[PDB]
Amino acid sequence: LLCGQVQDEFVVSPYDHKYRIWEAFLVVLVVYTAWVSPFEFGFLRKPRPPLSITDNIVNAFFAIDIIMTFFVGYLDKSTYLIVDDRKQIAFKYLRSWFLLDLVSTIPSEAAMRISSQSYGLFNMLRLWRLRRVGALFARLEKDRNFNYFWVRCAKLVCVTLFAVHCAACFYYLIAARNSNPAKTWIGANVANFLEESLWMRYVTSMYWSITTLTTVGYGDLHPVNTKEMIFDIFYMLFNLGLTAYLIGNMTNLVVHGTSRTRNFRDTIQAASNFAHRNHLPPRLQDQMLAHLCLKYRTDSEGLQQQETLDALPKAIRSSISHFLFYSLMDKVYLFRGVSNDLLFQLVSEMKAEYFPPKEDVILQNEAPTDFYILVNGTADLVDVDTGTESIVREVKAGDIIGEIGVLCYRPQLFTVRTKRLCQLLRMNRTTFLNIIQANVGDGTIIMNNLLQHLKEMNDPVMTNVLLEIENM
Amino acid sequence: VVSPYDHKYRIWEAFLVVLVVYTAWVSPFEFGFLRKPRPPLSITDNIVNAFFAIDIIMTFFVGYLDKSTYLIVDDRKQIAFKYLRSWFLLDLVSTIPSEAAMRISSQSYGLFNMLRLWRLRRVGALFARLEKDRNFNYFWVRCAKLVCVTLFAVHCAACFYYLIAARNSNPAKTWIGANVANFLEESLWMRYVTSMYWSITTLTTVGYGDLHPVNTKEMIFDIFYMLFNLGLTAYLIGNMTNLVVHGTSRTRNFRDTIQAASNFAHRNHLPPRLQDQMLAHLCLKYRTDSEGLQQQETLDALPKAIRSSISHFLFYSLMDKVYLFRGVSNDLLFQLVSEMKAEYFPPKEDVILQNEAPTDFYILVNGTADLVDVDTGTESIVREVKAGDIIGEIGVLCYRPQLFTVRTKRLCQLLRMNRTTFLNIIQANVGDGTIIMNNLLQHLKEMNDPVMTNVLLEIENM
Amino acid sequence: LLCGQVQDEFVVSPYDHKYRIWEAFLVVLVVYTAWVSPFEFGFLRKPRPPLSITDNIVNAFFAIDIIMTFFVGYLDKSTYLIVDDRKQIAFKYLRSWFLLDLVSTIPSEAAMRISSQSYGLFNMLRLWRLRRVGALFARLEKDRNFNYFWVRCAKLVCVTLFAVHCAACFYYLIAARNSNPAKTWIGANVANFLEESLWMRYVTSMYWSITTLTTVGYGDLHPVNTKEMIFDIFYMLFNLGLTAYLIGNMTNLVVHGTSRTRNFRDTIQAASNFAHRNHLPPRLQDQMLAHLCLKYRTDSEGLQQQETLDALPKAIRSSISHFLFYSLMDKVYLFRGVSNDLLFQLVSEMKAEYFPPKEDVILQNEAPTDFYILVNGTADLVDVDTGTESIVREVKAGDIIGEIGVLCYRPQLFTVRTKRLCQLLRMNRTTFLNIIQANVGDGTIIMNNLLQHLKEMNDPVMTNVLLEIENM
Amino acid sequence: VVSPYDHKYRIWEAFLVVLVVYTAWVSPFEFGFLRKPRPPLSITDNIVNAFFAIDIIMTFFVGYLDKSTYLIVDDRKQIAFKYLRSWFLLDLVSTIPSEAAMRISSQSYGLFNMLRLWRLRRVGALFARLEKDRNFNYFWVRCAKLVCVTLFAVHCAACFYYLIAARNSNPAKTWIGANVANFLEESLWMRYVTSMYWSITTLTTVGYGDLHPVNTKEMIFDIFYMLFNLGLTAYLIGNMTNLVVHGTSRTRNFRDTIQAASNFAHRNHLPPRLQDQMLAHLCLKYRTDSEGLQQQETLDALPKAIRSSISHFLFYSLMDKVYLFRGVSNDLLFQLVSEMKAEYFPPKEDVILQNEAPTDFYILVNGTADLVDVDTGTESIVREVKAGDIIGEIGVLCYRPQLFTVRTKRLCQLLRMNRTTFLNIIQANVGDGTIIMNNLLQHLKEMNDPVMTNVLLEIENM
Ligand SMILES: [K+]
Ligand SMILES: [K+]
Ligand SMILES: [K+]
Repeated sequence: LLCGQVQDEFVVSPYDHKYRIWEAFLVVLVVYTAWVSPFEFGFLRKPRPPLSITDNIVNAFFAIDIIMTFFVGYLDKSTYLIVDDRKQIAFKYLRSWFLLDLVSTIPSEAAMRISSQSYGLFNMLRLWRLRRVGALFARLEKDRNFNYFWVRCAKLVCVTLFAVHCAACFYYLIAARNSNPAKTWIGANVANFLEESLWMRYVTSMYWSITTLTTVGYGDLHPVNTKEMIFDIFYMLFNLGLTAYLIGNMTNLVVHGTSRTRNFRDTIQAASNFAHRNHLPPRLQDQMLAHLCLKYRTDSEGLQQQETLDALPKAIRSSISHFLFYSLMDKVYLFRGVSNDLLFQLVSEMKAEYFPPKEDVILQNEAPTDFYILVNGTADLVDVDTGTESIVREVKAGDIIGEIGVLCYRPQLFTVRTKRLCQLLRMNRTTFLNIIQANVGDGTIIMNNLLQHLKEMNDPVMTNVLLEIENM
Repeated sequence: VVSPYDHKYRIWEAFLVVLVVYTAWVSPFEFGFLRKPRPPLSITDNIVNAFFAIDIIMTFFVGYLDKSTYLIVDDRKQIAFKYLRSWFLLDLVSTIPSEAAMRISSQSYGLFNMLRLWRLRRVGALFARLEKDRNFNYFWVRCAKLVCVTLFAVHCAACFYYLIAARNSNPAKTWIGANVANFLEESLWMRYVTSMYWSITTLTTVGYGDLHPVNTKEMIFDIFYMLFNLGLTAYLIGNMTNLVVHGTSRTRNFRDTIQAASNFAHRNHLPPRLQDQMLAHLCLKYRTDSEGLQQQETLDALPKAIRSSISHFLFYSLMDKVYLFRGVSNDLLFQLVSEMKAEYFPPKEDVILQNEAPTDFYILVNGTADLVDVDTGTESIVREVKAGDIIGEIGVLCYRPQLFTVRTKRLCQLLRMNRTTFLNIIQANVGDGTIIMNNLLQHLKEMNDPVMTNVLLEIENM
Repeated sequence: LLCGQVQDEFVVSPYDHKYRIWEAFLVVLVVYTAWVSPFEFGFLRKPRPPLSITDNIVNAFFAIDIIMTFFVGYLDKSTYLIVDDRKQIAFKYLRSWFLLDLVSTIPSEAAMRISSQSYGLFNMLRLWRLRRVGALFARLEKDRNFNYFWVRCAKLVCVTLFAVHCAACFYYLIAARNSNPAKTWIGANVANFLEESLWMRYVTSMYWSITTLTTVGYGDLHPVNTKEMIFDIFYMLFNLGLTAYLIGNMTNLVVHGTSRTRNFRDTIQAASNFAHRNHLPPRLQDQMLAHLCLKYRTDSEGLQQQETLDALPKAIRSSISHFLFYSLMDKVYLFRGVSNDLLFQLVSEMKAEYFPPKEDVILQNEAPTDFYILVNGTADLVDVDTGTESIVREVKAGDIIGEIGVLCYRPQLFTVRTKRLCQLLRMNRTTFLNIIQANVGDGTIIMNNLLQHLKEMNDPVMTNVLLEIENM
Repeated sequence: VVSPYDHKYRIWEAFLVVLVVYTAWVSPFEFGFLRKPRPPLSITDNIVNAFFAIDIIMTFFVGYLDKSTYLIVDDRKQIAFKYLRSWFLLDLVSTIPSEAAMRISSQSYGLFNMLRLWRLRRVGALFARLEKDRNFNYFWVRCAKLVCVTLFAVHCAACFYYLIAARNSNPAKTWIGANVANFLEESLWMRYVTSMYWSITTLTTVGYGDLHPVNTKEMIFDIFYMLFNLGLTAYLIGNMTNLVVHGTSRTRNFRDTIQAASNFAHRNHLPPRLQDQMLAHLCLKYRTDSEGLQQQETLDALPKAIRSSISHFLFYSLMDKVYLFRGVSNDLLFQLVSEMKAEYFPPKEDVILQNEAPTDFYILVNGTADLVDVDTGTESIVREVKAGDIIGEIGVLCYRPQLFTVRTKRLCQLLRMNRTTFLNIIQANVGDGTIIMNNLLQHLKEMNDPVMTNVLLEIENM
């Protein structure tokens, strides 16, 4: 019960802290300009002081960014190194985006000087600064410290808010830039717009955009002339896909999060209900559920370890195995006095594994393929040669399992049952023979083996007698 | 001192849940539609506050479970000094009677009454507990939680929107003032119904057209309300999709399993005499729920040792009743029962053919079978075999083609043990082989059926 | 290319035909009454001739069904047999549903005779006949001949249509049963209802119900008084969940249908793009994609066969194996002259398998565990003992593979490579020894083996020479 | 006779696609808004009809692919007798000019012009072909097909609804007559725009309120229209959900793989010196797309024989350039290259440590590495090793602790050969061991680095 509950539960680097803390500051300005540019494009025809001053400030900041970005190295994809070549940095920045960044920094006063018909379509050029938020969202998605669900939710919220704002600004622009204002969507409802506060018109247009996007459609503020009808047709066509995309993303976030818990939940629910019904055992039913809980943990760790390995080079896997098991392997009785390099080679190919309690790692009278070594827990040696399952000896962490059968090429002697959650490490017979063959120190192993057979009475002696007869 | 899980405390929590629901409904209503204590309701508010005061004084005497506690921590400190440091002040400010707050200030009625919403932690904890239960489905309580939060959102939005309408001078030029002439001179029931109708119309994205925002404050509120509505609707649709996907997998799995089996049968061009039988067996396996496939899907995941004990416990009383195993041993029977395979057979099917090669002998557990013998086109019934009886054992022990065809009558569950495995086990324990042989010999005493068998064997028995 | 395209591409039984063709006929009457009862409950207060006559006819038909169902046996869940016991049939029908079926058959004239205030709520009792459509849908879902997608779509369509009809009838009933008709949802729009055609009122109410369900909400025909507001509140509250359920079902039908296409699609897309890029081979890249196509077919069939088997009793699996392989194994050279029963026992435990072309079923110098037999295709015998991969002999369908190593308990002789899609069947060494031990016919096998060693020159002879000294 | 896949025929089909789109747009428009041939458009209709007549007379000369055909069937019969028996009559009735149908009857203009919609089989076949392509995504063409059918449904509904409005006497008391005073006395453009606006408003479930059905015919049509709309919206949402689910699995897989690796590293309490390296390796392997993980995910699924030939072809020119293998053999090199493991290393890392146990020697394929030697805290660069060169071979062949630390400069791909495997391979072919040894000995002639090694080995070489 307790276990089951637990289971359920002067250039600069592009990575400097002083540069990352400043690049992220430009996201605030990107948000500000993304809000301002459609509002200025729709509701304003001439630069007003309280907005023009801030626009000039932001343009100066982005010009500072442009003049600074020439001193920032990048990471080559074919080298994974900082380029640190001012010749290459400039010829990459110019080819990637330099004129687009430049045109998005000219103050609106200069645009008006060129032509008064401008300053509407010129402010929309400042939307080019929206690549920074996309790059930031990509980095956040490819980052571990930030939750995927909240990142996706924030991205969706930003997208829908920007769409609402842009649509509202465009639709109010269509309303205002029209003779006979009484024949417009807002002129047929208020009948006195272009005279009251800008805040009222902004909130009215935003309310219309929100009602149209969420498909509420109250009925006030509806298109009258043909241009508004066409724009609203296209807007609703976009909104259908936008809502479908939002629903799909929400479904995707809702699923695959609790999905991998449900396999465990139902595979244990079947066991629990089968135990509860059909002559419920007193305590055996409690034993089996703990075994299932341990197995679900064992295979997951046995798979995560297998997944993270076999994808790394041998040079680092060998180092990891040496860090984990070389110290423990020094206590192995067979490898006593052998050359030190052979120990390293053996450790580098040990293939650690895990086993649930009451599991038969080796069964009696089987083909000799592998020999095991204990790391954690303990196991009991049993044999059915006498007709009964009686234990012979208990092996603790630090002894070999079934080494007699593999060395002498004969079927195993005793069935090994792990009375506890045991971590083992097994290496094949063919690999052992290959390693021994490409070496000169191998007599010590057989001397240690034969010495060990003497310490056990009459169980190995028959095998020892056979080996002595077979050696001659 | 009392411990959790007690039937005098869980019932008390379940009773406090309905009071929490009452508070969650009432507090926004008094915040929006009410100004004075309104004795029609302040007495009930005081009653609920007294009940929650009883709870807050009672909670000092209840234990809890820590990360590694022994299922209970029954002391004064470490529970009094834990509760006071988590939410004591919030649970105390949210139970002060509204009558007292009037003396402090007369304009804080609704604002102070909205503090009672802190009691929703009870509902949150209940939903969290039901999420990790066994008798209740997971997605079916997730959807209930979504429905509850949707209803709460609708009620809160309606109350806030009517508050915005009422707290504005010149009641005309408002969402309710433009439709209803003088709403302020009408019953509270109809105004509440109208506000709730508007809230539901906005939430379900119907938007009939009546009761729409007029001034800027209502538009500003409604924009955020609609954004929250879109988010909530998307989340609810996702949860419903997950519930549907994970709530009908059994039928799809059965369908695709049967389709794959039929494709396999067709690929090798098996005769229909086999296809019908395998289809019937598979339909029986995937139709009997919690007994047919459950036993296999459970015992398969055991490491041949725990399931051995399971079969020993589940098949010992029936095993000891057979005549073949009378006085063999108390561990040989353990090995025997651990070396059996459980099988099921649909009715009107034969498990043993007459004059077949003797390879298996069965032990009946449930149901009945008829020992059908044929002389010349006559399926004369010899006798009926009941539960807890052995069949087909005389052909495998005494090597000979099978005597009688065993056709099943009802839905039966059989235990099958291989001849080779039984011979290997018997050869390993020769001492019980004599017991088995004499038990078989003494049983062969019925009318003229095995009489020649004893004599024929005695020819080679010297 | 071609292979890849192919891979992508007087009682009666309750099962009598004359009874199934009549029970399905009652579904038409169930649909008719499911349409009529809400319409009669809302739009009609007294039994009109053209509807009362048909209602009496349908009631007579259902009374005939009631009086006939006493002569139909059922299938017991604990027996899976037709009960055929008229004593038990009646005591099951009465306990399950007899009074509910009876009350849903009384003609409406009798209900009016009891009280004129009735005949509204009495017609809604006829909705009890909706269990038949539910049972039919369950049977269709549990049936193979009918597509799951279309059954689910039809069920959803029926549910939503019934909801629309019931809501429309209830809402028109609320409108009509009210004094001062000018203060109703339909009285404020038409202002002359209760006087024009019933068809107009029915279609108007249905149009309102459809507009409310699909969340269009044009604006005409909206609630006015409090009762209509409450009913509409509850109706839209139900509609939200109904639409969520429909969307969830549609998503579930859309996914899991093309899902198991995409694993193959992307696992072959990766291979195709890797072959196209990075020094595309002339024809080797064509060879590997065919191997992947064959493997995707091989493991699928190898899994479907494994899934359908191991779930059936041994008595039928043995019969299937005997039908498939007993005739073929008669040609096996080792089992010539052995007792016939031993052949049956061997056939019962052969565990047939499949292998893609250019696959090594047995590799040289491995532990002797299994020996194989060919069924289809052919394989080539290769050995690296000479330092090169040179074929020695080609084995056709009907010969054993690696039988020398398993019998003599020595490492295998030659690596076996399947030059074509080969179906094999392998059985273990321990099983073979157990089968041989529980028998008396075994000398024939070893004599046949030794005779076979003489037909091959100097390759088995060294092993045969060792065996001659090993036997002594 | 011409065969499919020809660039003079596929282009022709792609050009007919836009004509099919034009017909699909125009035919409902003329059915609804038009009565007479309207020469402003009948000339274009006749042009398109002539083009489709050219196509229908041309299709007698194009082959096809059957179930087991040899990619083409170029005859007169079995293609003429197949096309004439499948859709010849439909493709001929759907190309008769509308001028001819006027003589038959003047009231069948729109009904006969609606028969041109049969040409949508071209778009259907195009979408089916694009579904089973390689350069185009599957869900991204499914969504395009859904968008196209949604647009077609909107257009058809708008045309039908305006036809219903116009074909009714007393134009007032209609959905457009109640809003627009005299719609029949206004331009076709504005009427079409209004009808399309109503159709889009109904489809997106906005329902502003203007242009609503008045009489019973419009209500009856609109009920079925809304039901179809609900079905189409549900299907489109399902398809979009499937696209989203199957379009972002790569990022989730990378995230969960990195999370699992970090959990494994933390569980065993590895030092950071290993955690950073393994995280860098995993990020590099999951970041390099189409070259890093693609090679492993491809070669892993090969049965050790085809991938052997792949490595033989991909690693023979570079292998033959090494000084160690000059005149060794033409099959031993095949075995060696088939017995190599491909590995990748991020820059600024060391693959061989100085004075380590000699166990592997590498062959560089791409990138550069620096042979770093340290005397006393001085990482003096000895020399740079380029692509197609062997490293660390002097320590494994001549058993000795490694001489120089090989630190990588760029992103490199290496081939690793195990000392034990190489020794076993060499021992199997002794005649080439002499060649390998003398090739090694002759190379040992640089300045003072291996001079003592040659002498020291010659001490034991007698
Ligand atoms: K809507
Ligand atoms: K709406
Ligand atoms: K509306």
